[PDB]
Amino acid sequence: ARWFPKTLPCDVTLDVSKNHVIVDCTDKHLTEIPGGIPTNTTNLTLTINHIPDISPASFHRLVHLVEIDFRCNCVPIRLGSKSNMCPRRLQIKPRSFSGLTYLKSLYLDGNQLLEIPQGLPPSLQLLSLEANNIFSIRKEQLTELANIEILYLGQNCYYRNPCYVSYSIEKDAFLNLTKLKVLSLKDNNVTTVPTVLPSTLTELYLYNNMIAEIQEDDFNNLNQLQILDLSGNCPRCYNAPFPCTPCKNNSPLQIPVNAFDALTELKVLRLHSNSLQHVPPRWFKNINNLQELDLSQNFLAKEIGDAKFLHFLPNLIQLDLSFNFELQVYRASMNLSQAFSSLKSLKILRIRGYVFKELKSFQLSPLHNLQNLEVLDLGTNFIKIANLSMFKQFKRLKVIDLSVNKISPVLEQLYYFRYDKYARSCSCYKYGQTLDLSKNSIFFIKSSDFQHLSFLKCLNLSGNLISQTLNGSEFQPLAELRYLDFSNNRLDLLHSTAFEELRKLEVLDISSNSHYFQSEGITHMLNFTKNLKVLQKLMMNDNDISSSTSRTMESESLRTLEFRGNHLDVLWRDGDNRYLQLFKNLLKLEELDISKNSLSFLPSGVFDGMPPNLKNLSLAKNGLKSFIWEKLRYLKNLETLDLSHNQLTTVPERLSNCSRSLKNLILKNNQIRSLTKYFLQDAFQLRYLDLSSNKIQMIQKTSFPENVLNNLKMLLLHHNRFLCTCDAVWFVWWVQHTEVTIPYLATDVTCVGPGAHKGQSVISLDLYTCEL
Amino acid sequence: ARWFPKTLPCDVTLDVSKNHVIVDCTDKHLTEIPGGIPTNTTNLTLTINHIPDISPASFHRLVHLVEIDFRCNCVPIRLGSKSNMCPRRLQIKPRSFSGLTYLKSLYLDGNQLLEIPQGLPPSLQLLSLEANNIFSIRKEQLTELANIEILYLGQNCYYRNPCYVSYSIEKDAFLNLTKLKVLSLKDNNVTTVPTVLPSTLTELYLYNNMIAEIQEDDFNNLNQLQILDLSGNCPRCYNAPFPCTPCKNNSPLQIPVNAFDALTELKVLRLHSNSLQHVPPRWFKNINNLQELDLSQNFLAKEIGDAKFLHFLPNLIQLDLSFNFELQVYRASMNLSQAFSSLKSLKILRIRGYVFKELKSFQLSPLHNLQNLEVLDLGTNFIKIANLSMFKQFKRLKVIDLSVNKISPVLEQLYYFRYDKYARSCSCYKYGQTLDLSKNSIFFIKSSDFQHLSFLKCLNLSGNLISQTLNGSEFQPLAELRYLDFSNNRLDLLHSTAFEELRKLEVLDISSNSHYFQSEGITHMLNFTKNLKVLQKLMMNDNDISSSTSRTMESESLRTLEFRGNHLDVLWRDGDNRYLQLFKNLLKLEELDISKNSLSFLPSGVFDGMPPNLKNLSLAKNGLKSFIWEKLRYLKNLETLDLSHNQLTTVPERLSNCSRSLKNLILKNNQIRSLTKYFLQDAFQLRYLDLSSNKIQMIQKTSFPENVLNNLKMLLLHHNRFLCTCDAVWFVWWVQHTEVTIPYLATDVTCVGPGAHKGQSVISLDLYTCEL
Ligand SMILES: *[C@@H]1O[C@H](CO)[C@@H](O[C@@H]2O[C@H](CO)[C@@H](O)[C@H](O)[C@H]2NC(C)=O)[C@H](O)[C@H]1NC(C)=O
Ligand SMILES: *[C@@H]1O[C@H](CO)[C@@H](O[C@@H]2O[C@H](CO)[C@@H](O)[C@H](O)[C@H]2NC(C)=O)[C@H](O)[C@H]1NC(C)=O
Ligand SMILES: *[C@@H]1O[C@H](CO)[C@@H](O[C@@H]2O[C@H](CO)[C@@H](O)[C@H](O)[C@H]2NC(C)=O)[C@H](O)[C@H]1NC(C)=O
Ligand SMILES: CCOCc1nc2c(N)nc3ccccc3c2n1CC(C)(C)O
Ligand SMILES: CCOCc1nc2c(N)nc3ccccc3c2n1CC(C)(C)O
Ligand SMILES: *[C@@H]1O[C@H](CO)[C@@H](O)[C@H](O)[C@H]1NC(C)=O
Ligand SMILES: *[C@@H]1O[C@H](CO)[C@@H](O)[C@H](O)[C@H]1NC(C)=O
Ligand SMILES: *[C@@H]1O[C@H](CO)[C@@H](O)[C@H](O)[C@H]1NC(C)=O
Ligand SMILES: *[C@@H]1O[C@H](CO)[C@@H](O)[C@H](O)[C@H]1NC(C)=O
Ligand SMILES: *[C@@H]1O[C@H](CO)[C@@H](O)[C@H](O)[C@H]1NC(C)=O
Ligand SMILES: *[C@@H]1O[C@H](CO)[C@@H](O)[C@H](O)[C@H]1NC(C)=O
Ligand SMILES: *[C@@H]1O[C@H](CO)[C@@H](O)[C@H](O)[C@H]1NC(C)=O
Ligand SMILES: *[C@@H]1O[C@H](CO)[C@@H](O)[C@H](O)[C@H]1NC(C)=O
Ligand SMILES: *[C@@H]1O[C@H](CO)[C@@H](O)[C@H](O)[C@H]1NC(C)=O
Ligand SMILES: *[C@@H]1O[C@H](CO)[C@@H](O)[C@H](O)[C@H]1NC(C)=O
Ligand SMILES: *[C@@H]1O[C@H](CO)[C@@H](O)[C@H](O)[C@H]1NC(C)=O
Ligand SMILES: *[C@@H]1O[C@H](CO)[C@@H](O)[C@H](O)[C@H]1NC(C)=O
Repeated sequence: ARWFPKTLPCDVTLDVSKNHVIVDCTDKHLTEIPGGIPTNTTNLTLTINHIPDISPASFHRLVHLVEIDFRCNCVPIRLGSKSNMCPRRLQIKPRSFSGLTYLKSLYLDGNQLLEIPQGLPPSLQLLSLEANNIFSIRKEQLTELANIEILYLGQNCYYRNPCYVSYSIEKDAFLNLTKLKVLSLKDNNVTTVPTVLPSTLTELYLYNNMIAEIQEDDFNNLNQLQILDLSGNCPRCYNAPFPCTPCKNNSPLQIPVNAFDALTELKVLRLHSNSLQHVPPRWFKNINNLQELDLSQNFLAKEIGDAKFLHFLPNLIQLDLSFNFELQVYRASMNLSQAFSSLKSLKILRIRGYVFKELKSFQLSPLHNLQNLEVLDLGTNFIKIANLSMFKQFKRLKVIDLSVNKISPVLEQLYYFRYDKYARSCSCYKYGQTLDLSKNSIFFIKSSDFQHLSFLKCLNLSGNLISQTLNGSEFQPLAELRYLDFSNNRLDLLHSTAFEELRKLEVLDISSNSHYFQSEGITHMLNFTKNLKVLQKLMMNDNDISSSTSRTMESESLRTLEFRGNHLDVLWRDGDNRYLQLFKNLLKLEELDISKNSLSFLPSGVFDGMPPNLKNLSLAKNGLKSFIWEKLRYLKNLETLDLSHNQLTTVPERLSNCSRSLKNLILKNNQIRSLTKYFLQDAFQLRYLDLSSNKIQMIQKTSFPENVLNNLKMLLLHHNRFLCTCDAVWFVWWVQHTEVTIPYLATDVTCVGPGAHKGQSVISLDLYTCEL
Repeated sequence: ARWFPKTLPCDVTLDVSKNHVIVDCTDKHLTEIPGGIPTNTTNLTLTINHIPDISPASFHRLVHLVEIDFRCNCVPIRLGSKSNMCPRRLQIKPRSFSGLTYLKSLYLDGNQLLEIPQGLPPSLQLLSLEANNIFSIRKEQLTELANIEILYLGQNCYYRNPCYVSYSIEKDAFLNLTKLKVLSLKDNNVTTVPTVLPSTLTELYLYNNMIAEIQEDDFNNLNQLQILDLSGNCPRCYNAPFPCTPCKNNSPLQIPVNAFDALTELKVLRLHSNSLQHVPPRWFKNINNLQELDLSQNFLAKEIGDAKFLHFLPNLIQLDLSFNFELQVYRASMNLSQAFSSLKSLKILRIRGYVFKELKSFQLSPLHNLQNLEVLDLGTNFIKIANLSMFKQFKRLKVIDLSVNKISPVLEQLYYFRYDKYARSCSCYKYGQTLDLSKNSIFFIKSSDFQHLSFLKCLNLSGNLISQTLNGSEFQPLAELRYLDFSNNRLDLLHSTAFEELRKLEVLDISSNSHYFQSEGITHMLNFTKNLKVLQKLMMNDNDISSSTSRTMESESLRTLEFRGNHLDVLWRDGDNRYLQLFKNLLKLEELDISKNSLSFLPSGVFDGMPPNLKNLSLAKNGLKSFIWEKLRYLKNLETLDLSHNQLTTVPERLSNCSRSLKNLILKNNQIRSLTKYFLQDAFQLRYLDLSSNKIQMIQKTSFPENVLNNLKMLLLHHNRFLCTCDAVWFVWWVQHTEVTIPYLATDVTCVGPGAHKGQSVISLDLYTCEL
């Protein structure tokens, strides 16, 4: 019990080690900077509110600020919400920041500013002005930034935030910023590389602009540069998901053979979507240290068969040559130059979108002696034919990616095609060697398909066309396999011996194999688990399972079963007792997800039929309208119960008399109108309680004893129907004074009434008239 | 417009032609019979309420009743709701019905009654007592029913409603019911056919019981019998979705060879799930008239190859032999006896679940000269091989059904396996010859697959594995095809010539082909419609479409496009204008469904890009948060606008000023809190307005002018947040007195407040204190 309730609508955190006082008002529907921000505040975040102006009054007392993050209070129209459009650009009055003598970082992105704010203090190292309307950079406006190290100025002139002219940078605008390390002028309608830049630069971002030519002297003095990105100048526009204008005459970005001669420290060079047709070896004459080269989205199909430049790249770790195919050509095979065999240090090679019919072992020979190679990505190639046995020569790899091909007998889903993959907003690999054949056209498998692949630890066959009864013979070579992803196929579980040859299998995913489960009368052996002696996790979600020939699933090893998106309602049809012990003999089961099974009620017998060590149970999203809480007594190890998104109207009379073990109880999104008188009495093991999005009007102390409440890690109460009368005096006082974490106090823990108090936050509620 | 507002919570309808006054109180959450039921009431329905008793008071004034339907006021526990269980059986006091001199039909199903109710009037023709607890029938209890024609007594003793003993029927119980035509004793735990039954019977239902044997004289005197159902006596229990006990020693229902000799009028004989191994021809010696025979779910696999009995069935119209397979046998081929060729009158033949590998032309030769044959169903057979050309000999058929097989180069989904398909609760065929290959394993198609099939009007390929670029060559022989269902495949629309060879195609479904639309960078030609010159309807739902190589779809014929479940939000990304005319050149488009496209706002240009004759537009389920109503002015022929299930908060100031053509406006399930002052002023075209499930508090007269309300066919206002204060005087009076059709007045047009009035129906609201 606090003496001084916190009324500030911001989260406040103390890191006493670094003398930091962190005040986070992100997304609090503020129209002004709140009063009462601590005087010792060092980090203030006001991102995503609607504060229309800054003034000397804004940060007057806050002389210790090292960081102000004031992003996105007035976002450009095409980037922002159309339902609450910002009426007018952010107004910054003079002298708003000059008193902030300690200020090291100022983020003003996304405020529709017209100029670089002046009057900035000389302590400043980082200034961020992305997604404003600043499209002319003048030396005079940069004087104030003598000590600046990091300067983000991109996204001020592009299709989502147009300025309708070419960007302008004055000659030498940046040269006297003698500490400047990082400069980003991406997405800006820039026409030439600005010169001369300070020789202190380590990173220069010039991507997504209109630079048609690099001058031979553009990067001459940049002997500390580590990252250079020039991508998206003369873009390759085929199937671009954004408005795309190529350089005329089908020209590439014109880079002189000596343009990079000064860049002795360069580790990263990105030349994505520059419409390049050749890669001159001479580019790399004085760069020995290069680690990452991106040449995706050019027209380098022919060059890949020649590629003399690779002889200059013995320290390269990553090479990307994806999407270099020649339009309207479907090549017979892949032609990799012998020069690839020079890439001594290569760990990652990506060649998506080369677009060819047949992959053959001899085509990968240039890679045979790359000892460090960990990832080979040949996805999205429309490969029809590939003998998988070729990968016996690639046992050292971590991931072989043939995803999205047409074979028959982790990068973001948008990655190569998106406009700016580093734009800022307001998995089985860890098991060992992985062969990813997801999203192919495999319709039938047999043992011989996997000959010589016994070293594989993860096989991903998700999203193939496999419509086959498995009998234990199809995967015989895969003696080491620990993870099989068989999701999104048409498994037919006619035989209980399915998968038994995978003797080291720990995780099996057969989710989204609903096809044979959808048609009446068909045999399904759900007892196939018995044979899998180290199986830890089974996923069988979204299989629409409503019938089973076997009555029990069996396993001595299984710990986790996901059974979401089935029809246990039909299996457990009231009057039919036959499947009430379906999961009972999964003796080591700790986690069971039976959400989304249309269970509007639970027949008696379900809880008695649960296996004895069940710890985490989800019954979410079932339309459940009633629930006999007493039956939780059968679940002696139960720690997490998820009943979210149902239609429950009551809680147990005594949660302690239903379950002694329960730590996490999730009742969000139900129809609960009141709590029982002694609901939480003596529930000392309770740690997490979600009652949000219900219809609760009143809570009294008997239901919510203080010796239970003060031990919760989290208590969620938001989006209820609290009635703020004199009867609510205890709850209101308790909420205002507690240290228990209750999220959304500042925003969605609100009185609905009476009258005067409607829409008011309970945190701000003054009930003195109740005590007169 | 009314002087006497209707307060009765039942719908009341007049059919003056048959002198009927129909009062329907179905599902009105009634706990008593309401007062004020009209004295002239002829049909009274009180089904699905919680009225706990009937007495002389119940129907006292209602002397003209011809029908009382009082079903399901206390349903058996396993059949009923578990959230509102019925506490005690319905109580009927003496003399409750004897005054109802005209009563012809009494339904008392599903009330947990213990006996046949006595004191019934002699006018009664139909009595229904299904799903009660009456399991002993005595002659004495039936004397009141001298005039009874129809008697339903089933579902009184079975697994969903157990009685724990065998059913008992006294000897000759029914014999003196000399007008009895229809008797149903299904689902009753009956052990013998009751005898002697009255010779006036036309239909006898004895299915789902424990009859082990028919005696030779059980049906001797039933010379008027038309329908006999003995199914589910000695059931075939393999994969039964209900608890199933077979007769011992695998015995069939034992039927003597002469058991049916008296049944000269018999038209329908159902012997489903009787575990039959033979069908003696002698059964049918004296039945010439038989039209329908069901022999599904027996063990007749061998008999189908012999089938001498078919020689006695020259008038049979329908024959069902589905699910006769031998357990654990997968036959090479199907062996139909030559005797099938004697089925001169046959229209429908179903043989699902025979379970065989290969279908060959010669196997169907016994059917070649059945001239009347219209439907051939060989679904659910696990057929792997079938030359589709064989169906050139079957051009006279209406439907050829090979659904749910494994072929590679309309009955309810539960039908053959369900317990009782006639249990009572409380498509392209019309285009002509149909070949249904849905739910097969076809992975690649070519022209020659359809050789000799040019007569087909509808082809169903839904749910195959077709992952192929189509180029206009794959369907060349299908010259007459009007409907292609290509849904649930993996169409790759690389070429705009896809489907062009289907020159007569009127409807194309390519819904749920999302696979190639889900991976970035892939080419997709949505302009493939240009070539299809009679195409009327295109469905491309749930394709996840977020990119297109072509900018415009084109067609001179298309009238209906379904484009639901895509990502128009990504295609029309704010700042990208390229796809704003995607639909503009569908010049004859009248119907466009762009629901479920994540459209949280509509970019400007969308409405100007719509084609000119658009009449019906759905933007439902988009998360729409704002809407510029004025843009509706571009849609000059707009008649239906569906904006349901969005997050709109306001209506236009003047709908008339946004659209002159709009007739139907659907705003249900939005967040509207108030209407604009003059919302409907001069909206003379408006005919239908749905404002249900919003948050409206008050409506005043200005918003709703009488000269618009007078032309409304329907105005939906239920599930709002009406505040019943003195400011609501107009709305409350208007609702009570209007003739405009407003559904759910009895149930869901309710005050939320203030206090006293909470949960009260507005129809019942008395505001006299406002006028004092
Ligand atoms: C508070 O503000 C300071 C100043 O911007 C932040 O300091 C940065 O912290 C990380 C450590 O995780 C470093 O790698 C950066 O280089 C630091 N920058 C400077 C300029 O000191 C600090 O992280 C902020 N803390 C918050 C918001 O919690
Ligand atoms: C990028 O700069 C160009 C000019 O280099 C802008 O193009 C001009 O736009 C105006 C108004 O749209 C036209 O009337 C001029 O004719 C254009 N000039 C040229 C030379 O193209 C372009 O809009 C700028 N891009 C962005 C996104 O703001
Ligand atoms: C159908 O009738 C049989 C009796 O013919 C019922 O089975 C008996 O049930 C009692 C109580 O469960 C048992 O003690 C007897 O052993 C059973 N007898 C036999 C012969 O099986 C059965 O309960 C009835 N079915 C239903 C659905 O009520
Ligand atoms: C009407 C079918 O009844 C059971 C059944 N289930 C399957 C099944 N899940 N898959 C099958 C695959 C090939 C052949 C037969 C079957 C099969 N069958 C047929 C059977 C002979 C029993 O295997
Ligand atoms: C990275 C791929 O970009 C374009 C494309 N789209 C498809 C497509 N939808 N399907 C294909 C099928 C076979 C071979 C090539 C393609 C193909 N291709 C390759 C192309 C050469 C244009 O045909
Ligand atoms: C591979 O590519 C190079 C292009 O420089 C070409 O000279 C060579 O003939 C090609 N080999 C094959 C097998 O196509
Ligand atoms: C696949 O490659 C292996 C050699 O690693 C060989 O045994 C096998 O015969 C090849 N398969 C086919 C189908 O050519
Ligand atoms: C397998 O590939 C699919 C589809 O590409 C992906 O979503 C899935 O997570 C992968 N599976 C595993 C286990 O990594
Ligand atoms: C499993 O199927 C394969 C053919 O795909 C066959 O070789 C084998 O005999 C089958 N195994 C058993 C145990 O029946
Ligand atoms: C699985 O299902 C049933 C018993 O419930 C039986 O037909 C089959 O032999 C069983 N197989 C295993 C591995 O338990
Ligand atoms: C009214 O009851 C009579 C007699 O049962 C019946 O024939 C008629 O269909 C009923 N009408 C309606 C509308 O339910
Ligand atoms: C098919 O079936 C019957 C078995 O009932 C057998 O007598 C007959 O010879 C078989 N005929 C053919 C053509 O296989
Ligand atoms: C299918 O049968 C037809 C005769 O109707 C014949 O032309 C064709 O050869 C058969 N096709 C195949 C692939 O066997
Ligand atoms: C085609 O078959 C599927 C069932 O497999 C069914 O859902 C669909 O409605 C049928 N299509 C048509 C046009 O009848
Ligand atoms: C279309 O595809 C078929 C078979 O794949 C082939 O016969 C034909 O060459 C193709 N037509 C065109 C115009 O490419
Ligand atoms: C479809 O789209 C592209 C232009 O994006 C064009 O090449 C192609 O010929 C068009 N086809 C038709 C049938 O209009
Ligand atoms: C909307 O109302 C104004 C004022 O009456 C009128 O001038 C304007 O033309 C109207 N527009 C339409 C489309 O009716």
